[PDB]
Amino acid sequence: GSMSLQVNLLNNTFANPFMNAAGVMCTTTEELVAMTESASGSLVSKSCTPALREGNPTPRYQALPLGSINSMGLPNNGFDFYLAYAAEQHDYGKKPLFLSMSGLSMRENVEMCKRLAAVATEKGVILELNLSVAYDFDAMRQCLTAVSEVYPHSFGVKMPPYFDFAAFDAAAEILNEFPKVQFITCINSIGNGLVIDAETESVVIKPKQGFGGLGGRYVLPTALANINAFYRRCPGKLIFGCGGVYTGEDAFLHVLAGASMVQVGTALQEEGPSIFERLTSELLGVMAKKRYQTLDEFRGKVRTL
Amino acid sequence: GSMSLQVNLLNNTFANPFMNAAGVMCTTTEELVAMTESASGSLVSKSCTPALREGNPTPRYQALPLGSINSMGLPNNGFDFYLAYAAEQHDYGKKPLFLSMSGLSMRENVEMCKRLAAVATEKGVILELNLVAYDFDAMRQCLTAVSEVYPHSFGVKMPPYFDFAAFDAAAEILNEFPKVQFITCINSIGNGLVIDAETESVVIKPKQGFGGLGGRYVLPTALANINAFYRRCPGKLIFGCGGVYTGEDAFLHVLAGASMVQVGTALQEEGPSIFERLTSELLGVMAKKRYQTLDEFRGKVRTL
Ligand SMILES: Cc1cc2nc3c(=O)[nH]c(=O)nc-3n(C[C@H](O)[C@H](O)[C@H](O)COP(=O)(O)O)c2cc1C
Ligand SMILES: Cc1cc2nc3c(=O)[nH]c(=O)nc-3n(C[C@H](O)[C@H](O)[C@H](O)COP(=O)(O)O)c2cc1C
Repeated sequence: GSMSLQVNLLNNTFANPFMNAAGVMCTTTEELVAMTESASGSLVSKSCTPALREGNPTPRYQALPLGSINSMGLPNNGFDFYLAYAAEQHDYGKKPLFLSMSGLSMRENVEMCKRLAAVATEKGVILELNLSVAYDFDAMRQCLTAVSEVYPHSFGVKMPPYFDFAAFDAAAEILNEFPKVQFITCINSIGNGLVIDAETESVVIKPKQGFGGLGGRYVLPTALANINAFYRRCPGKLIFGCGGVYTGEDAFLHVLAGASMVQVGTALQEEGPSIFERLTSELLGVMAKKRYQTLDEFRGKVRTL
Repeated sequence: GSMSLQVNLLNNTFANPFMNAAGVMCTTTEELVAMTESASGSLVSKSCTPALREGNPTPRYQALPLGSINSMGLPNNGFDFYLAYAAEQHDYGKKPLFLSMSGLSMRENVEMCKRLAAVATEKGVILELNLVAYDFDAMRQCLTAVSEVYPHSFGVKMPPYFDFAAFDAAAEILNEFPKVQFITCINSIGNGLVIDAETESVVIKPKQGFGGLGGRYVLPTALANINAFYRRCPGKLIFGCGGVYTGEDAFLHVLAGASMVQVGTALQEEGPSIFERLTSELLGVMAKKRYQTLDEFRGKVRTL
């Protein structure tokens, strides 16, 4: 039987649902080019601030048997750099491009969005706004109101994980007020875990006394929960999954929970962009064994008891 | 060299830091007896409500490669039952006893505490109050209400927090209450969703498959919370809970700041015999590292 990983959304066609997670292998020109050349369906640029940032002292990332911990500190080449990539360099013939934005204040987001507008219009780059801010529902509302007010396009929002239905309801209520928010990416890292190495009797990253965001196998059930929670509560919007994807089977779970696109962080950091060839092959293999032809056939169809 | 896992706190001596996590293998008389007969340093009774509760429909617990997911729904024998165990049955000669309380309202906790007071005085049972803790005003009000009617030290079981603003706010509140002498970190990571790829379904019945996560999933979160409160509440002790399967895991809890170490998922899967293994393993770890007592490394995790 004929089978396809194609995704159609945001006025774009994607060969497959896979892309990098913001922050992973998408900071430099070489990384952005490598992502574009890869088998991924899309890519997103490193979350940017108005000016270049060095980020936190090293070590600031550690791979772990069950995932990763990091406190990168937003090291990035600055907004001008990513805007120029989107405007002059990216080959839109190959795949669509998302640009991740993480201003350190409302003002910074407003000023960057005003400049992004023209490039989105002319080239088709799509904004993923990083709110992970989102544990303060008032700050989240203010951020979104400001961006919505000045940015004349649809966009998406990258969310931190929530852990109770009251939070899911409060966040969904806010997101649903903004028609321009067309996708929601669930999730950013599980915040402020602490990895201790028994051998060294020490933490494993330098910033913040060793506290850092968790990714990888640790976060998969939390990611699936958030994907599904917002899938249910925001029926007018698309959900992008992010968290714990190492295999085609993991990706299948994201889609079953409601994901349209599937982002890959920790596993990509460890394996490099060749991972996308493996993931597409594996996801097709999973669909073959389960007798599915397209993603629409099972997206959001997780069975409850 | 002579080693010791002894812990001394709240006017009690504990043979070792290990105990069950509230909710795991401590609902029935049979379970409470088995925990008392085990090699554990202590035990805590199932979180209780004023009256018995049947809990949520089954399946409501599932063991997983990396831990567990559950939505039990507070199935418990009711406060009178656990009070009677504490008052009339428990052999305090064997080990100290904690009683976990989880009223569904502030008034319920107040009324239970008024009655617990006399038994705490007479027999020495220690309250672990299951916290409402994502709402700091509510938490302060609850602790005020309980403190007013309960003339003893007690501890609080906390959900995990995920940022320093929350660690700071929670710590500030707990520090307002001198009667709160220990903080247990952590309860489950809330409302995860496990999906079985084979069945294309969730694995528990209540709440559309959403449930609390325990086990390997939660260890770095538990360590973070243990250490965050260890640092911010220097006048209190911290009890660790989350992701303990081995003596090495316990070693990490203690390095982060834990005095007692609670075992949930791993105990559910292995039974009370786990405590013999854990005491043996922790002593092995300590011998390899040349530590004789837990005081020598409690809270001493090195930062970079
Ligand atoms: C080294 C590193 C850098 C990251 N940078 C960003 C970032 O700039 N913006 C962002 O929204 N998320 C960032 N994240 C979070 C990832 O996008 C992703 O949400 C998280 O790692 C969970 O996915 P995973 O389990 O596939 O790693 C970063 C994660 C890592 C490990
Ligand atoms: C089946 C089950 C029942 C539980 N019941 C309670 C409870 O009644 N009160 C409570 O404070 N925590 C309860 N918990 C949470 C545990 O006490 C513990 O905080 C959590 O499982 C993390 O520890 P672990 O990683 O060792 O499982 C329960 C956990 C499980 C799996």
